[PDB]
Amino acid sequence: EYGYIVTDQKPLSLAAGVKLLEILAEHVHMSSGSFINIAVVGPALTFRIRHNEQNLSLADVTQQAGLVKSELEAQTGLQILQTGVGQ
Amino acid sequence: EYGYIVTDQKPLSLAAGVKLLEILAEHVHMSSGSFINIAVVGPALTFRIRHNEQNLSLADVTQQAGLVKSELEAQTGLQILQTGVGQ
Ligand SMILES: [Ca+2]
Repeated sequence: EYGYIVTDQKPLSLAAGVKLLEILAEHVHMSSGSFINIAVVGPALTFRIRHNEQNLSLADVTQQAGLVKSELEAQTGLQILQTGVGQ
Repeated sequence: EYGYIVTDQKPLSLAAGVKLLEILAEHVHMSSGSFINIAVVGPALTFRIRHNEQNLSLADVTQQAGLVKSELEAQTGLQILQTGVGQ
């Protein structure tokens, strides 16, 4: 499984994808360095999460990305079209 | 916002789509009639959720869909490739 965020960017830059992860990390109180297997592919950011004490899951992180969607958009200048988990 | 389930069937049939919703409903102990605004679009099923006695959310229902993906697949023959929330 991997997490993803689909944006309106064609294509999404690597820098912007990492900024999304920085904001998300701050909200889930973890190091942005706990996001692994990162790539941007077309308009999408994909990632996994490293083992952690907190037991934070991909589910948890994508739910969180919905909770703070407005903040993610405001701080990055992009639009988030989908957030989910792929197989 | 809407919830979605992306399959490996293009076009996804409406009947197959709502069969996914029935299995999902059984799993989360909600009536499938609480899934509203339903459409199939390409390989995807999209929906929203009405007031329900269980007070359940889109992130929660789509996370659960991810959890029971092998059941959804065993019962329908579809593969579930993504689950998430869109705008
Ligand atoms: Ca928006």
